Amino acid sequence: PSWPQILGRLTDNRDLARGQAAWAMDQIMTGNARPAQIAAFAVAMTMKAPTADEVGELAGVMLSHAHPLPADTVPDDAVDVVGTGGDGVNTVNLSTMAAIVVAAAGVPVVKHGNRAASSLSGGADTLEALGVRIDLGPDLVARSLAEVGIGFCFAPRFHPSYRHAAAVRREIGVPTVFNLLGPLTNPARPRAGLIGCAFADLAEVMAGVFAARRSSVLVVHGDDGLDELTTTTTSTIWRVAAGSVDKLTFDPAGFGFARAQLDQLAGGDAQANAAAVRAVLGGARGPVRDAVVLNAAGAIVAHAGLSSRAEWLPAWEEGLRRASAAIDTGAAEQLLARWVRFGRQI
Amino acid sequence: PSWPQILGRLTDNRDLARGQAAWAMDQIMTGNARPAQIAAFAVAMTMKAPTADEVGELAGVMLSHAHPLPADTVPDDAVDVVGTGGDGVNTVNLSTMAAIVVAAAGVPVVKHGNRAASSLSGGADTLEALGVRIDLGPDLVARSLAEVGIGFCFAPRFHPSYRHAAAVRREIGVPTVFNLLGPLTNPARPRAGLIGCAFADLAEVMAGVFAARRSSVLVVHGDDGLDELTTTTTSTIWRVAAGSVDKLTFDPAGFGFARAQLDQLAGGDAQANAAAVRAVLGGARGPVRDAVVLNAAGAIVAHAGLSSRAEWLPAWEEGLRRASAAIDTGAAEQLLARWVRFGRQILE
Ligand SMILES: O=P(O)(O)OC[C@H]1O[C@H](OP(=O)(O)OP(=O)(O)O)[C@H](O)[C@@H]1O
Ligand SMILES: O=P(O)(O)OC[C@H]1O[C@H](OP(=O)(O)OP(=O)(O)O)[C@H](O)[C@@H]1O
Ligand SMILES: COc1ccc(C(=O)CC(=O)C(F)(F)F)cc1
Ligand SMILES: COc1ccc(C(=O)CC(=O)C(F)(F)F)cc1
Ligand SMILES: [Mg+2]
Ligand SMILES: [Mg+2]
Ligand SMILES: [Mg+2]
Ligand SMILES: [Mg+2]
Repeated sequence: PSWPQILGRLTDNRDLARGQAAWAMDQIMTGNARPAQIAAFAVAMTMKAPTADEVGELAGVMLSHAHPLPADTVPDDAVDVVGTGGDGVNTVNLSTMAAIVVAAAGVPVVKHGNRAASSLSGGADTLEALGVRIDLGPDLVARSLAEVGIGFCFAPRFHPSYRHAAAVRREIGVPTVFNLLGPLTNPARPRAGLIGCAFADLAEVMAGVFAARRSSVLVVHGDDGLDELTTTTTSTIWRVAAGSVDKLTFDPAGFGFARAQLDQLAGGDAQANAAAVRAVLGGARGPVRDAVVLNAAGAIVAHAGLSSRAEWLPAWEEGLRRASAAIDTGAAEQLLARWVRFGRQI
Repeated sequence: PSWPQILGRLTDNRDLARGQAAWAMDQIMTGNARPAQIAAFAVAMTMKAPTADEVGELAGVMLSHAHPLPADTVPDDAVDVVGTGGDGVNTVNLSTMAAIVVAAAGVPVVKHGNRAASSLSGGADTLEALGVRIDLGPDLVARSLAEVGIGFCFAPRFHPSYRHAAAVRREIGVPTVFNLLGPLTNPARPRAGLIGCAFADLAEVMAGVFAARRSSVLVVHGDDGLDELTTTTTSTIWRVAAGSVDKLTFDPAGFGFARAQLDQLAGGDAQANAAAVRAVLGGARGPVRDAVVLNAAGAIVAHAGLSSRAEWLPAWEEGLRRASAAIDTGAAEQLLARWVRFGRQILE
């Protein structure tokens, strides 16, 4: 294997041979690729159209270099709630808010997240502005999870060897195959998740990667472009369980949700998005609560897919009830306060 | 204009807006593009599939940073004989040999060239092995052209500001749109040329670049992969004249050339390729001479097209006779000797 062979195959629009993506990703993670090579590869793979097998190789090699959490500190039913970002739409931090509501509903949450890449405020930025400790290592993440029912893996802390790819990603700006990797490389490896994909074409690919794992996942793409379950129109959901994928069109109007407009979900800077978290957790009704409740239910539905005691619709109805109740009973607000407390208590 | 905007347009499979390729190239030439940006751009522009307008912006910006030759030192009717390289075939240096023969036939040649990127021996490497000085600046290329009838612009000498692009090219290894730029960027700007393209899909784009310039050019791709007119089979010629392009299949059998095989055109290291130049110019008959003659004729035809009007077949017959005579009179062998002599005079 070599760069000329691999890049030549991609620029020729051919799928890679098994092991080539892994070789490439290992060169990148070991600091052995020149920046030009990283970029050539990220771009060529994007334009060829990565397959699930290739992305699984990239994510899998990327995980082999991640700091793991300690043994037996992640419950087998932990859920993640996270997206690719890059939806260009600059919303309030839907995934982050859903994650808190889900945790407050009794579901263990280990969230992967990062600073904003192109928006004004990303999940980690908002959390930080809320006073949640984002900079914790493996041991303290595990303690957060055990003591608060929620943990945050700050991607730059857990994936230090990814620094070369991350710098190239930043230098080129254009979204690539690398943009898929964050959501696929949660260092705690939870088995469930609600995973948002901004890129209509690549969500099936992400589902394919989850399919090869023992996962229960909803890969979601709003039909308006959100890497979240949207309230402005239908969403496409790739349901992943038992090694297979069930693609479906999801309409929240079936659950009595009013259609929103994108600008009603718009956010601002970190302090502004932190303010929107406090509003929603405090009971404020309206389009943002609706989106949060919708996505939190999505996460609960994925969790339920693990110990599969329920069908699609009933699971949605119970997820929605649990997500609403976690807010209305103050449980989400209480859980955030406890999370901040835990962080201040070292 | 930004990288995110330009790269995002390309990854979306869209042709660029006018001026965007020029912005990227200026970033590249001024030292302002990061290696990662250069490579992303090269690759994205390649996989999207460049247009002549885009490659023309790239080349025009590149030319603007190049060292020019001093004024009124390049003849109105100079020709170039050069290809993209990258045919992966490792032949004897066909362009270099044809350039010598063309000049010996009385056509001023200002040749753009470079070392091997992928071959064992490039044009420049072989010229060096023959004792030709490849490292001259504008003033001396210009003198060489006046006194010998041929001059050689060593790409690295004339395009110093391309060093970031060139380092990226070497690092990534795979052909991109950058591989088209050398031939489109001769710093003497001859208005005619026989330009070889190893990439069948990009030959048309090179042709359209020359057409916008109103150059008289044959852009050629041997149907066997050669960035030269071939003797093993037919060639595709994009004929550039009066600002328009014609695609043609060309068959040398129609002039009485017999089908050669590729390994008959095989070369080796600089010294072996130098020995093959010497053999051809000494009059040795055979497969290498046939290909040198065919290619020299092609450039002579391109050169004749600098005016109007004539047509095709007679111009080829005349080109072929002219190229044959240049050798058999001893003129091509003598020209290389003068060229070598001129280089040796520099020291004084
Ligand atoms: O700047 P962007 O590329 O458009 O992405 C914005 C955020 O979305 C992703 O995380 P996450 O899904 O956790 O954030 P969320 O809470 O805002 O949904 C990503 O890690 C960013 O934090
Ligand atoms: O290493 P490669 O990518 O295969 O390219 C071989 C040669 O072709 C180009 O020049 P030119 O057409 O003058 O050389 P030639 O005399 O060998 O044809 C290039 O500048 C190299 O000298
Ligand atoms: C300083 O070194 C680093 C800087 C940034 C990052 C990331 O940004 C990780 C990331 O996106 C992931 F996809 F989630 F893993 C990692 C290391
Ligand atoms: C060290 O500085 C340099 C080294 C190499 C080169 C080239 O290689 C030029 C080239 O191909 C061109 F496209 F014809 F211009 C340029 C500058
Ligand atoms: Mg999100
Ligand atoms: Mg979002
Ligand atoms: Mg050549
Ligand atoms: Mg050649």
